[PDB]
Amino acid sequence: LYFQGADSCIQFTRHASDVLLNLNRLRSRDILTDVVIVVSREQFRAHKTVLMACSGLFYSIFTDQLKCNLSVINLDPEINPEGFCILLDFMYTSRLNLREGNIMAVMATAMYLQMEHVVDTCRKFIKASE
Ligand SMILES: CN(c1ncccc1CNc1nc(Nc2ccc3c(c2)CC(=O)N3)ncc1C(F)(F)F)S(C)(=O)=O
Repeated sequence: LYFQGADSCIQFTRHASDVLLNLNRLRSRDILTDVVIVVSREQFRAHKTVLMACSGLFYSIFTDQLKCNLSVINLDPEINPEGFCILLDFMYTSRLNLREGNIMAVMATAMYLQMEHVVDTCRKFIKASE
């Protein structure tokens, strides 16, 4: 379905989420993935443009004339790979699987990746649990 947008243009309600769904299916099938992110010896295939769109850190890396060419990117090996995996899934789905047992790792990872809305959200949820 569609609706008359605030700019009087036709707007498709599911388009942005459908695009993201299709990009995640591409990732799942390893279609047009152009970077491997390595975290504590675990490898995650992804699309640079998606990473840049969601993360200040990846935005800086991939707009850098030298680093934009890299097909492998290593992160700090103290980063929790599950924390990364949760955030990568968030980038591709809008869904953040936050839990008692993962929230600290997720927040630390989001801080490192410069995903500020996620960091804020983790903070609010930590403060609620005080
Ligand atoms: C429309 N669908 C398809 N038709 C033909 C081929 C593939 C698909 C679905 N899969 C994908 N589809 C796309 N893009 C895409 C494609 C076909 C159209 C559209 C988008 C809009 C459209 O009207 N046809 N991108 C990635 C994938 C995926 F999952 F493989 F990684 S469907 C669900 O099977 O009815």
